[PDB]
Amino acid sequence: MDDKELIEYFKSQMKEDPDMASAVAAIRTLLEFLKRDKGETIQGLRANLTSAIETLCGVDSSVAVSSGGELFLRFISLASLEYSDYSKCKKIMIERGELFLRRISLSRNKIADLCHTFIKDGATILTHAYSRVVLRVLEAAVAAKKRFSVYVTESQPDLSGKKMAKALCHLNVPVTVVLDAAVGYIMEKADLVIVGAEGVVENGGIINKIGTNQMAVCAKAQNKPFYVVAESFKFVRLFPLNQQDVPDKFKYKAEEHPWVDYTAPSLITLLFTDLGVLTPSAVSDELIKLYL
Amino acid sequence: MDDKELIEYFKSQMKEDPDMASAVAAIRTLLEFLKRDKGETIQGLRANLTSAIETLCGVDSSVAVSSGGELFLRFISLASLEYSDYSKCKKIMIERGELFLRRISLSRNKIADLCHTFIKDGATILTHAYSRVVLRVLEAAVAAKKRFSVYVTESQPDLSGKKMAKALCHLNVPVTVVLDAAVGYIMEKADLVIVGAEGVVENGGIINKIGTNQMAVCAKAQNKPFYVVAESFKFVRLFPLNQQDVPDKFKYKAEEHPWVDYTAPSLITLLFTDLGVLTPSAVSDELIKLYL
Amino acid sequence: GSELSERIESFVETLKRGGGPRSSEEMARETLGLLRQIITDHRWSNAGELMELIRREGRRMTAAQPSETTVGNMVRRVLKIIREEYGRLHGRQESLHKLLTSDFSFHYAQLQSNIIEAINELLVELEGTMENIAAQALEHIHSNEVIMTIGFSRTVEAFLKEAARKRKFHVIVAECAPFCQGHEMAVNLSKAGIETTVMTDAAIFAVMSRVNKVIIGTKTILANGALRAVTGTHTLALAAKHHSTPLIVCAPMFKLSPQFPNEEDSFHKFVAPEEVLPFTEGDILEKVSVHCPVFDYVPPELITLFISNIGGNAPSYIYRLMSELYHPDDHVL
Repeated sequence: MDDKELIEYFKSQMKEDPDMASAVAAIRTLLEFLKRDKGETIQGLRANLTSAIETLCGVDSSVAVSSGGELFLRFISLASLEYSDYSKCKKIMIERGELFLRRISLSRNKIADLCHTFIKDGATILTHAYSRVVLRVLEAAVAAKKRFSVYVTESQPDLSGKKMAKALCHLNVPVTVVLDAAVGYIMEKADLVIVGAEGVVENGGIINKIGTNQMAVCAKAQNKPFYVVAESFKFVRLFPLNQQDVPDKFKYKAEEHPWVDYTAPSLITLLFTDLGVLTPSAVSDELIKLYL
Repeated sequence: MDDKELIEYFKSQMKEDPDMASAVAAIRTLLEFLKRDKGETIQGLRANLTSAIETLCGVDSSVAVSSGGELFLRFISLASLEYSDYSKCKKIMIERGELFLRRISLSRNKIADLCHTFIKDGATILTHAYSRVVLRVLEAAVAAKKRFSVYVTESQPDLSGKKMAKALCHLNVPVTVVLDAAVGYIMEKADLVIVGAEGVVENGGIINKIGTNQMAVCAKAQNKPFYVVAESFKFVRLFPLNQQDVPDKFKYKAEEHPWVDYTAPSLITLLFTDLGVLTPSAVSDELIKLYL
Repeated sequence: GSELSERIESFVETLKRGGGPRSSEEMARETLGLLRQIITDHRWSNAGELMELIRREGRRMTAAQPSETTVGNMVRRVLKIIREEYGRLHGRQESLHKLLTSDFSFHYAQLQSNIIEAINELLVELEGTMENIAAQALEHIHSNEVIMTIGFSRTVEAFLKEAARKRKFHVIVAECAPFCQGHEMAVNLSKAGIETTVMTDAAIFAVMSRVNKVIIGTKTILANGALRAVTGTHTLALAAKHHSTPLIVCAPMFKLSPQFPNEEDSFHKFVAPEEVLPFTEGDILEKVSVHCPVFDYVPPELITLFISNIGGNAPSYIYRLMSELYHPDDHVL
């Protein structure tokens, strides 16, 4: 499989279904690459998959793509540990990959059904920018016949907050748009903050759009619960010590304008994943359980 | 004089000197109104001055104009207390107003001279938006042959942070422009925060552009000193219990986009005024000393 | 005078070479006496020239040893006394009231006696500061309390000795390494029957969970309510703040300095590295940079109360006391 057709398949699966996220598209492209590789050794298989992951992360500078890459490499490593013969291992891999794709396709609805019960009637929800998982949880909460008012931040560098407001008014949910600088002004009117995450780091913190850290610190200062809804495949084994420790491949190209920031686990109340409702300390355990 | 030429005088005096602040222009306009009144009673003078202050505050919704109006009213009441006869009172008020105008003109240089000492060589300075007093402070610092870097925020509602960055580059000071959502990202790089104020409330907090509160909260969370430069004629006996308690005449007309927010005294290290370097507790004392 | 000049030079050299008056009250008294002698002996026609000469010797005194703020505090107190005496004899603070409402060098031949009387009154008030501070011990110490101290502070020692006459309590003293002066304090407190404990600095945060309140002295009180204290007081204050333990500073009024914490790299007193790393280490001393700061900066938000000869105050009120002691034009000196 050529590099050009790899990028073409990635872009085609991203464009065909805008609802589906970037990490799922990357994992699908990697599984499609593994589908037709015409190889005979698992060593070259691993090397080719790693190179495909590097070029895919070259296409998109998101943390979720790299998360999916490491998760997929671990999946191949475990499958190889199960079976030594290349043909049996490869067929086991393709069936397991199909099951994995099926399970990660429906994570959003599980997170919605597990998180919509934390919204109360007459609550005031603050969210940062556009995130399909937050849209899904709010849709499920509305389907639960609950009435609430949503606040959203315009998300200045690309106005995805306005897109969130439009996609929320589509279902006639009362929503409001505030500036990036008005977040500290709005915290006291909101009851809880719900955000997504492009990547969940080892210690339980998150990587997200540049304005997430401000909301986390403001909510902590005003004693408001901070909920993060994120998928399992966004679990990177990263340990940022500060904002400078975040890898530069995720900050830029996605005066000086970073596109992401890191939020410490002490500023997060609970994480809503397809694994369930977890404390941040659980996430690390998961990773420790994954890599032996 | 008349409402039309009062507003015209205000706008023209602001236009002819873009350096002079809005409060100074309002006080000058009120003093000019006092000069040509053709009245004979201190009660009518008080009523007409109150109406003129109402008109001026209707022209622009800034806190500083109202603060200057209240200060002018207190000045008139004090002068009336000193001299019973209106004919003798008028000349004394005129000369005292001239001296007051000169003092409030020198206030900016006094603040700059007193504040430039708190910034070191190689220090990283964070500002919020355009502020003439902050610009004067940095000019005094560079005149003292000090080397430092400055970060500014774009101040999204009107990109006055870009204006501040341009004015700082005009003097060739290394400056950077960050988003309004990057403050929490950039706080760890900085050593201290210097912001301006549109008005100092009774308990020692400040009223300033909508992004000030989140920057102060982030600085407190990362233990960074938070310095405020503000003139004395911006002291107001207002006691906002929260963000909603701020009067609406100062938020709008100056989805929901307030122009100002309030910062509590507990988030402020020191205030730099023409009276000197003050703790937030001093301001209240000042007001209590002014109104008997 | 020649004797006055030799006394001034003796004071300056004693300050420069270290040592001198061990107690801060003694050096405040010596500074006040020297200022009185300068006022009496020198010839000054008017108040302005007296101000200029006082400022000149004050500049020399402060440049002799900047870390000792008491000398500059006394110089500024004398300057404010001269200001108030001249204003009261000849005529009749920046505020909003003064701003809304809005000179020296006029000889009077009666100011000197008033200045000397005010200086003597200041000296008498200075003599009884320690007893005034100690008299408030029972209002702050209850039965079976646990107090914590660092180093050796004479005011705190008097505080605890006066409190121990009627109440029983425990005192934990942390030695202030390298000059382990807390051993002297613990021995002295044990001489008075107070049950006492000796421990190192490293154990401070270990024992703060069992401490009821922290009573410490200071070297200087800054304009915003900050402290210049012995090294290790900042971490002790942070530990007390972690446990919400009330931190009490027992410091007289003559330790209030109208400067601000803007000054850096001269705040601390750096002494010979022999106290931290001995000279017998050998060759490794060639490539090792060892620093021994004597003093520490304590932010005002870590101090709960100030007990002085005039009573108890919060740090947020310190500014007012500053405005009651020094003229704003004498801050630069």
